[PDB]
Amino acid sequence: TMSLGAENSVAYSNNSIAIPTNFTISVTTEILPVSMTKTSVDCTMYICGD
Amino acid sequence: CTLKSFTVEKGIYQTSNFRVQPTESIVRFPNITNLCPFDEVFNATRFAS
Ligand SMILES: *[C@@H]1O[C@H](CO)[C@@H](O)[C@H](O)[C@H]1NC(C)=O
Ligand SMILES: *[C@@H]1O[C@H](CO)[C@@H](O)[C@H](O)[C@H]1NC(C)=O
Repeated sequence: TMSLGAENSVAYSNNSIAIPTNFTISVTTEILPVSMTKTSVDCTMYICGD
Repeated sequence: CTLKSFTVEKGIYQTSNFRVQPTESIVRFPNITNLCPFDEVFNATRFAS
């Protein structure tokens, strides 16, 4: 069976805040297509070749 | 003649493609074929009755 992840458990309260004391720069990536190949077709030489 | 009009506008147009004319007619066949020895029939010295 697929595991959705390590069951975590967050400890909510009503008088408790959790403030980070350190940070981290993190160069991610993202990849995107922009254009595809530019084809063309001539009817007479495809259907009726010679 | 490809736009079927009389005016054309500033641009590039993909007309027909060019291919030089195929004119002649070639019929090549293996010359390995040999003549059947019918000479033995027609040039036979004596025919049957
Ligand atoms: C937090 O919640 C509990 C449960 O209702 C309550 O008794 C308590 O008074 C709350 N905290 C404050 C600061 O009111
Ligand atoms: C913050 O984190 C970096 C590495 O993650 C560490 O070198 C640095 O000492 C940390 N600073 C503090 C104040 O914890």
